[PDB]
Amino acid sequence: HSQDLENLYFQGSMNIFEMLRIDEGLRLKIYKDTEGYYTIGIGHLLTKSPSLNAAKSELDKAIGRNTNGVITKDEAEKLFNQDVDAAVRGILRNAKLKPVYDSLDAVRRAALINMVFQMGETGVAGFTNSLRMLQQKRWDEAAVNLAKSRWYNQTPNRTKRVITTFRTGTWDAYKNLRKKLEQLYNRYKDPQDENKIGIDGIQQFCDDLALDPASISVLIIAWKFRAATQCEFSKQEFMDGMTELGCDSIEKLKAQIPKMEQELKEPGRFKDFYQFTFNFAKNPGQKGLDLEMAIAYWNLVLNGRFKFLDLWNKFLLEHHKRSIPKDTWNLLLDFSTMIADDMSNYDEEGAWPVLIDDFVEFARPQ
Ligand SMILES: C[C@@H](O)O[C@H]1CN(Cc2ccccc2)CC[C@@H]1NC(=O)Nc1cccc(C(F)(F)F)c1
Repeated sequence: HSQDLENLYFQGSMNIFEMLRIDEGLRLKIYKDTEGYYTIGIGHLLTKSPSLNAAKSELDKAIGRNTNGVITKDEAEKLFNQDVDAAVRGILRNAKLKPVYDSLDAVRRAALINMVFQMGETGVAGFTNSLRMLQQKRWDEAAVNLAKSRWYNQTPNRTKRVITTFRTGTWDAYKNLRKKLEQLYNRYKDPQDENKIGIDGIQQFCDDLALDPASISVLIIAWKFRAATQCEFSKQEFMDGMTELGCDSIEKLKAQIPKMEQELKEPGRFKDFYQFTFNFAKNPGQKGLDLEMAIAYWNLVLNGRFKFLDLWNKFLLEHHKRSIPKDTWNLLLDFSTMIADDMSNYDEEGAWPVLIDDFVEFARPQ
């Protein structure tokens, strides 16, 4: 089969896919990109349809099996290699890029392809002088010139690695990045399970970031790392998150935290964070969230936002209810958003959870 990765075994193990895995990141489950479109792998758009089922159909078609929206790294590489072939075809039809591309060795061609993936042909073609320097093998001068650009300002850590690749014609920047992340991960990993960071390592990570593990900032970090569960931090989560956040050190991650916090002010992002909290907090083996844990996280995330939070605590402390289902968790935010200061506009026919109907009856008097 034409796309089999065995057909590439004569290449080096480092390649354009591994390069973009470091610079852009790899996602193995369907997700919505910036513009809200279903995507997988390394930036592989599946469809503009709002239908997840449509996206899954395209994915199942491309992979040759029932993926249910989840793929392996090798499958992502096959999709990516198709995308690279198309990008190279475009480069080769581009009168300004073709001569540069043709002149470069394989490693530096990967650096040029990386640029095209990030900014498109027009963007890359605008680097007239730097492209000429590359064609003339004036590597140090090209590197100096590229570092002066807006590209460098937009993504300095990625751009520095791509520039190093042009300067040296080696994969050194990527080997170094990988080692730095491995060595940092190793500071936190569970000594009995190299696949995750346990409670002790999470505490150490918080200590290194000078944050209280019970702070909202630490939950915000977990949200940005798309962490599955509060009780562990997987190697994959750690690597994907450091990649997505453009950080290869604790100092860089620390500097990123206020930027993460600011995102909560953008449209829909607090809701996304609030909904994330339920799955993160709950025991993986349970469908619902134990009431006591729900109360603790509600107090962390809603204090100062939900004007009836103290009354909600009073109500629940009387309650028996063992646990909270996802829909009830989600709808409390909607309730908080719509409710009048005196609860006078509650719609009992709005199909709110019974828990919220009961709360309104309890609270109105107070
Ligand atoms: C594991 C221990 O050191 O700290 C915890 C105490 N918890 C305190 C708390 C309980 C209930 C409500 C609010 C706060 C919050 C979760 C917190 N655990 C936690 O942050 N886990 C975590 C899991 C994956 C990823 C990350 C993160 F990326 F580092 F943020 C953290």
